Amino acid sequence: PSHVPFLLIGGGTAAFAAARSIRARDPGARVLIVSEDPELPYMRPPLSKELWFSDDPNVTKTLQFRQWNGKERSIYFQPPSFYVSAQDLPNIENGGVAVLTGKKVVHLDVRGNMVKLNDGSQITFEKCLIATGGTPRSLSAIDRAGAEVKSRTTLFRKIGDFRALEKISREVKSITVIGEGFLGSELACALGRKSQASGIEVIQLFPEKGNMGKILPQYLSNWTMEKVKREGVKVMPNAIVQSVGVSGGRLLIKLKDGRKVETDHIVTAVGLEPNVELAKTGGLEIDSDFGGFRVNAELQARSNIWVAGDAACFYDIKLGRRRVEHHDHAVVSGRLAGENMTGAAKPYWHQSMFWSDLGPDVGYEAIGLVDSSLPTVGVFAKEITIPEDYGKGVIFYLRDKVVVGIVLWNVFNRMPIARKIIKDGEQHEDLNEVAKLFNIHE
Amino acid sequence: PSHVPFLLIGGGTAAFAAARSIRARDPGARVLIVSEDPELPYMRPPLSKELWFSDDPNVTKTLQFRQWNGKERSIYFQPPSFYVSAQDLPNIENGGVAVLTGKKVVHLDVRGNMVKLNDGSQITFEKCLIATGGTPRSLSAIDRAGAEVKSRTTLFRKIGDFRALEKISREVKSITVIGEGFLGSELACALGRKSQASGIEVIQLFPEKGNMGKILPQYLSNWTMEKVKREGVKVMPNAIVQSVGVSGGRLLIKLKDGRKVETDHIVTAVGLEPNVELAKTGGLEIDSDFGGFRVNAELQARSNIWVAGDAACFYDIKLGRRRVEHHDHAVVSGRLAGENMTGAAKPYWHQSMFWSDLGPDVGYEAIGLVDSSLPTVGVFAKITIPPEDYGKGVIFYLRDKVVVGIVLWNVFNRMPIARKIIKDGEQHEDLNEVAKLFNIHE
Ligand SMILES: Cc1cc2nc3c(=O)[nH]c(=O)nc-3n(C[C@H](O)[C@H](O)[C@H](O)COP(=O)(O)OP(=O)(O)OC[C@H]3O[C@@H](n4cnc5c(N)ncnc54)[C@H](O)[C@@H]3O)c2cc1C
Ligand SMILES: Cc1cc2nc3c(=O)[nH]c(=O)nc-3n(C[C@H](O)[C@H](O)[C@H](O)COP(=O)(O)OP(=O)(O)OC[C@H]3O[C@@H](n4cnc5c(N)ncnc54)[C@H](O)[C@@H]3O)c2cc1C
Ligand SMILES: NC(=O)c1ccc[n+]([C@@H]2O[C@H](COP(=O)([O-])OP(=O)(O)OC[C@H]3O[C@@H](n4cnc5c(N)ncnc54)[C@H](O)[C@@H]3O)[C@@H](O)[C@H]2O)c1
Ligand SMILES: NC(=O)c1ccc[n+]([C@@H]2O[C@H](COP(=O)([O-])OP(=O)(O)OC[C@H]3O[C@@H](n4cnc5c(N)ncnc54)[C@H](O)[C@@H]3O)[C@@H](O)[C@H]2O)c1
Repeated sequence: PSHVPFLLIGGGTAAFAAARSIRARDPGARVLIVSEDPELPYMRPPLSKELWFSDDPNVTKTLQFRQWNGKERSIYFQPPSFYVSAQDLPNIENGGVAVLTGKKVVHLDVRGNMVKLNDGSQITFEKCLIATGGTPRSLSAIDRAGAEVKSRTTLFRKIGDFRALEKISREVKSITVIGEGFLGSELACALGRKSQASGIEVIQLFPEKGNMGKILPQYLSNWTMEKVKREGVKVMPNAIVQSVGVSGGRLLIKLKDGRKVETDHIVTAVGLEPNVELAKTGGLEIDSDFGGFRVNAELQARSNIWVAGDAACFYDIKLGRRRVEHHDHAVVSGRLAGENMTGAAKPYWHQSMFWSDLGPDVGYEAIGLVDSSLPTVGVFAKEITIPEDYGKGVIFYLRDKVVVGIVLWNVFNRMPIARKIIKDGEQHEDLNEVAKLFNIHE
Repeated sequence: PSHVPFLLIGGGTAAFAAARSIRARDPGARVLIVSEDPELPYMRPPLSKELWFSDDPNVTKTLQFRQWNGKERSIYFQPPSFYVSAQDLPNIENGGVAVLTGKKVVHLDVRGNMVKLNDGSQITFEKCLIATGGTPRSLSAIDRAGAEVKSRTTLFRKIGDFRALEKISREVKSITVIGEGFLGSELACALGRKSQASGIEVIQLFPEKGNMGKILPQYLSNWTMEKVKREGVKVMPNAIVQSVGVSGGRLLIKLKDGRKVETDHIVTAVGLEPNVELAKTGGLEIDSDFGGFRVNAELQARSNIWVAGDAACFYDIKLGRRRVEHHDHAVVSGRLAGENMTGAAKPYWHQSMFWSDLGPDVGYEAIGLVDSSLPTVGVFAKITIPPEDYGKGVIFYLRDKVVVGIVLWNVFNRMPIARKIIKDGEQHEDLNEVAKLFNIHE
């Protein structure tokens, strides 16, 4: 591989999305992906959920799962057979898509329209997408302790990290998870379900007051916390860790609080650092407020260079500048980039979204500026709230008395409406009136 | 309904620059400018100084000037005869450039690739440049007093504002200028030279401690202040104006400390608000840190939309994100945009610059990050190293012990060198050594 028309950087969700899009816009286009992950492109959400819930003892080899619709499919976006090899790519008639596993792009000659790989080799391109996502944070209290401790502490983002943990599930008494994040919460709840069978101890802790405390209003944060617990976790909020050593071949955690806890294995879901290493070498701007590559509303950075997924900080003409670490986003932005690389010139209009599930009694969808820092208004059946019990409802997020963000709590398929509301952006006088549009079944 | 290939918005310096550039890159291109000023495109720095120094009582009609090498020319970038009419433009063989005077562009349909004028009419375009510069600030203490006072208070940035003032020069005792910086000082010194003939009073005041105190180190700010004075101006630093009323048909100004001053006419040079009114309607981002339209290093905002001059906040790959209100910049950025509209894809590399002249004993050039807030090092003729008197030298501006900005104080033609230094951006160990590269002596 020496020169390719369409180069995508990163073997991830956004990259695939873009590639499918490009191919549809110019059939017989020639798209090369470049993944440092030696794994072919695959979706992540199952790792935190579906794979765990599976009734199959081959699950962790097949990596198939069963869908919300009921049907069964693989986490790979495609079987190896759809893709082609790099050697074949410039030659195979009517184009194709190559993925090139386990090579990192390490330098970006923007002006030369070219890149150097970690193996020294060089590819010149016509249009390029950066889709490098991010890489999870380590905790600095883990960074400080020695490899007698990091031997039994993992991070979670890839299949490797899953299989490893799924195994560790069937090998210890106690697994301790840190973070109020979706990942921390989503995982704890995966293990609470193993706890019901394997009788294993599961503990989530985090220095904040409740689960998802950063995206949900503090009341709902709590309610949720309870639901997690019941799912089967010992949830310890306000856990500002001190340090971690060993106590007879068993990890021990001290905290300013003064309490302390023994366990076997740790997982840290404490955010994600976007992968921006290519910026310096390319002469590309970073958004210092939000992190990640700075791009415009069309996801463009420079004449031939676009950015997408968790790596991309973009102007949302509607909601303003932001950056989004979520699946559906990475798909949208990917698809979008792909259009714009084929001359679409479309800005980010169709909004993206996300979901989470924490035991069967918490499943929600959401969209736009979802942030507990902002003033919210929750509306349920049977900083303001209307109609003890919050099992089903909808929550609004406001800037200047306009709905900038919506959460649909245990309400499903009503996304299209939420979209229309966010989009119209009226200054709704009566939110109770709006809430009826989401047939809450009050 | 009508349509032009290359549309430029604003009848200014940047717009012209771009148009000349475009025409050279695609001869027989068809470029339409759109000025809300009814005046054809013209350069401004003469109003500040060259036209006042002229030995002619027709000066203010011809608008010719005879500087700064000795040759004679007009402030219009060119004679009406080079440009063409709009009607002719789509038809005239081998293109041409039309200016369309006294129409404002008031709406921007980015997606539709079109604009509405204030007269309701509509132009669709293929590529567009925004070149709207800015509009000078009023003082809020003037805003509060009534049209008795505002009748005799101007702020000036256009020929209209010059002719008016040049007249007022030969009609009163006292003219009071307010503004610590460029235009403030540059005007005061125009009037000190009339003071030597017309025997008129001239007074500059401003709440800061010295002239140009924001771009020069505070010692040199002072030294400069003195030089102004001798030019013939009563300089009152720390003015801190309180309010303005009349005292027997003569304007009177009170100040926080307690002091007060009578005068006939006021001019306010207190900064410039960039013209961004098209952003909301177009869905274009504003840089809130620096002000103005946010663009990338290629001056591009969206697929077919570029920005330039004082309006444009851009990524300088070398020096970072910034925005610049200066002539040579507006020319560069204009030229550059024009290249990128014809597919150049060049980022902002060749640095831009500026100069100022405050009486014959202060004439300087400068480049890059010139800002007294930053640490500086001055080096003069025989931190600071003068081998009391600062008549000739060079001043360095530092971030992380790298030269990010340079001022050449009474040193001429040595710009190319300064460029090389800024550009190489070494961590120069001995600045005295660097200072020799500019032959301070002779
Ligand atoms: C366990 C889990 C559960 C999740 N659940 C949800 C959910 O329920 N809902 C939701 O909305 N979102 C969820 N997400 C988030 C979603 O998976 C991400 O937003 C998405 O994967 C990001 O895709 P991307 O293409 O931007 O980056 P990534 O998926 O990170 O792909 C980037 C790829 O590029 C590689 N790469 C990095 N640098 C280079 C380089 N220089 N050269 C070549 N390759 C490079 C990376 O190693 C990686 O292989 C979840 C994520 C995880 C991990
Ligand atoms: C008196 C004076 C002296 C100066 N001296 C110096 C100097 O000595 N050295 C130096 O480096 N710099 C100097 N400058 C700065 C320099 O002249 C300006 O920075 C430069 O002219 C800006 O060019 P521009 O093309 O960005 O905008 P402008 O020259 O402001 O041109 C834009 C114009 O286009 C029109 N316009 C605005 N909005 C719209 C719209 N919506 N639709 C249609 N038309 C519109 C308006 O007439 C507007 O003023 C001086 C400026 C002035 C005023
Ligand atoms: N959409 C989903 O349902 C879903 C599910 C799983 C993962 N993900 C994504 O995968 C990525 C990894 O997930 P994550 O859990 O890191 O998301 P997250 O970003 O919610 O992580 C938890 C949050 O805790 C904060 N934090 C920082 N330091 C901390 C500390 N020392 N202790 C406790 N909290 C700290 C971080 O701001 C972080 O945002 C994220 O981008 C997330 O968006 C999404
Ligand atoms: N290169 C040149 O020599 C030259 C000459 C003429 C004009 N210009 C450009 O045209 C514009 C006009 O010049 P200018 O002197 O007005 O700009 P300027 O910003 O240099 O001068 C005004 C300064 O006064 C201060 N100020 C702001 N608001 C104030 C207030 N309410 N009260 C008191 N002080 C206040 C600020 O420091 C501001 O920078 C500028 O953008 C300038 O860069 C440049």
